[PDB]
Amino acid sequence: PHTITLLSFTIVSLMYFAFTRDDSVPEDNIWRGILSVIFFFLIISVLAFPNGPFTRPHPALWRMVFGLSVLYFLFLVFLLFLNFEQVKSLMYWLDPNLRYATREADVMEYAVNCHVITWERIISHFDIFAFGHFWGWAMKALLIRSYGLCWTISITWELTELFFMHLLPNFAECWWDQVILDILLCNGGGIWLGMVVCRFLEMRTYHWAFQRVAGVYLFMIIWQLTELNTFFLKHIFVFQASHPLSWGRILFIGGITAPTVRQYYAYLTDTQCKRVGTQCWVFGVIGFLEAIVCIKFGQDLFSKTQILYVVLWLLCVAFTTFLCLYGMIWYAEHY
Amino acid sequence: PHTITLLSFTIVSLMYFAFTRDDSVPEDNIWRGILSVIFFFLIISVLAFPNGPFTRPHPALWRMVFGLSVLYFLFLVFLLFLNFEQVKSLMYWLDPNLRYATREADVMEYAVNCHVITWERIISHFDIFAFGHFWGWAMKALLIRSYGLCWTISITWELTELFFMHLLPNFAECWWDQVILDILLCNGGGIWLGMVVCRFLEMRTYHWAFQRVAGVYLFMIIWQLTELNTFFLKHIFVFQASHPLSWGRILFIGGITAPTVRQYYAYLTDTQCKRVGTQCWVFGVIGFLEAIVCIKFGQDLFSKTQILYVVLWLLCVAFTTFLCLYGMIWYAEHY
Ligand SMILES: [Ca+2]
Ligand SMILES: [Ca+2]
Repeated sequence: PHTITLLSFTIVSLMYFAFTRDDSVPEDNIWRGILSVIFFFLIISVLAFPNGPFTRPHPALWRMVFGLSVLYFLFLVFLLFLNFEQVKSLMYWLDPNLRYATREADVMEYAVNCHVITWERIISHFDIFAFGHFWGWAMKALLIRSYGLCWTISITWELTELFFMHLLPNFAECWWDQVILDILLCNGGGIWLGMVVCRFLEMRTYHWAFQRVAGVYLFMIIWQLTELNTFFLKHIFVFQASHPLSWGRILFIGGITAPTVRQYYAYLTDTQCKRVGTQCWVFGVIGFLEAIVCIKFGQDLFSKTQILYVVLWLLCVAFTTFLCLYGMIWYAEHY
Repeated sequence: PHTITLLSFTIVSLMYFAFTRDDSVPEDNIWRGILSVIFFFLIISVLAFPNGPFTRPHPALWRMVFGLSVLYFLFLVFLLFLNFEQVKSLMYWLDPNLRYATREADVMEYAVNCHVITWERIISHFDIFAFGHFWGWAMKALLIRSYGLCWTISITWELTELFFMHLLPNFAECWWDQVILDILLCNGGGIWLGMVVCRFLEMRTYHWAFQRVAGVYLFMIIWQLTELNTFFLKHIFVFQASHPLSWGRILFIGGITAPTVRQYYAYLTDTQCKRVGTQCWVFGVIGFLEAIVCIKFGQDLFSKTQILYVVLWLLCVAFTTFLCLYGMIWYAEHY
């Protein structure tokens, strides 16, 4: 009796908490209502939603994940209709402290004269972005499960930062920062650790090696767009990278992406079951809607964009993806 | 390409309507956002939700129905947390005209001296409730598909009105009204027409003829509770039986009940597939939550209720259900 026990105990707890508590404070009432709606939507998701491609930890968890994905998609569909003032008011209601917050890029100097080696600057890098790079790349290596594709994405993200450096003037990094730290160390160790963990724990290791020439390219484009919507949202709706919104969205996207990459790999070379399911389309639409919301609400960064780089980073990502695919095919063929 | 065409055209229409329109009026923005969230939730429902027991008209329609059911269930879960002032404010926002509306039972006289036969009163019955009885019972005969069970419910509803006459003093009807019109004509013709339609259109005809002694009783209890929540809601949150809320909820409940009765009949005597699915549990929880919301927000009708009738109409419904079951079993056995 799964549904019988799951939809009769929670209902009793719901009616108990509804009757026993007070109802004077209106905003607290609205917050409790939102929390209960989210909880019961997760329950309905566990009850009636497709299982998905993963069944190891629990088949029910990847139904709560689909429910969260649908909730975020509908939240973006809603947020697409408000104006800037209403979205800012909603942000202030979520956290009042966001009322007093300045952009990390409005008043700050990046890519300063970079020849110095004094320890005053080097040790002050592990604050936020180094932790983010390292452990986020461990998570991404768990999602991707490859040394080739992970390193390709790590190399492509630096090109993306370089090309989109005229909109958000914080992607500007010292040349001895991108190549040394962000690539060789801060991400290299992260990929190494993520793959060592993926091998220790009994997981698989995808290969990605026709239709793959364009499939992997579309995958790379969606990946870069989703990794860029983070900074777009952080810059349009002002807040910091430490506010719970930023890393909350990061962890949520990692969770939603864990089954999406598997479904896309299944639709890719398996010579078997294909026609990628719903979760992949929902994730693609989530990425597209985040991009659309950024383009709509910002309208000031993209006012000064250049179409000489938006259509050139595409070609650079395409060349990087083709070279990575050929290198992986050669490594698999000769070894 | 079902999802490919369904989730790429609607997204383009969404972004077009979002960018092209204005955003000055805040309440209109919130209303458009709610409408778009409902529409895209119906799309997600068509994409990923179980088919159900019906497949004749279209298997997708009974996914939009499940989506609407989940939406109403979550709406009740939310409404359970607000206070009376917030619910009344939400009602006023849905329709401002509800600000000036009086109860049809606060100032009105029912069950007056009933011996007169002058045509002044007889012809003035087909206003709202006669139409409701007749065509609602056509719909109920389409949902139930039986002369025995439909007549049993039609006879049990008069007992329910008689027993719950001390809370809402509008159930009081002339004895020559209930027996003659509401039973023999206003519902009799409705059941006859509904069954003639169910035979004309190529449908089935359930039988309902152990575990059925209690199953049909629970079905009858849920049916009466759902038919009574209508008047409870109409009396607690003041409005009329002609306001779009009343008949909108009636049609919605009919739609949600169309597959629920089939799933319950399947779990009942078929000697085959059993373990009634999710839709039946969702409908039962919807009925229970409507009852709980009425009990919470009213708290004035039920303050003067009598536990000598709430535990007696149960026994009367049980006796009526047992007698109907025995009569149907005898009619099937000897004929
Ligand atoms: Ca970098
Ligand atoms: Ca009646």
